This record gives sequence, structure tokens and C-alpha cells, in this order.
Amino acid sequence: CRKAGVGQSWKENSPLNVS
Repeated sequence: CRKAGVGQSWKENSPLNVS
């Protein structure tokens, strides 16, 4: 876990959708 309810488990380098 890291800030968001996921922790960068997408494609990576600058994520989106805060809440």
C-alpha cells in the first residue's frame, strides 16, 4: 500500500483518479 488504495499497481509513472 502507498497513499492511494492500490499503491501504483497499474502501468506506472504519474497515476490518476484520486477519489
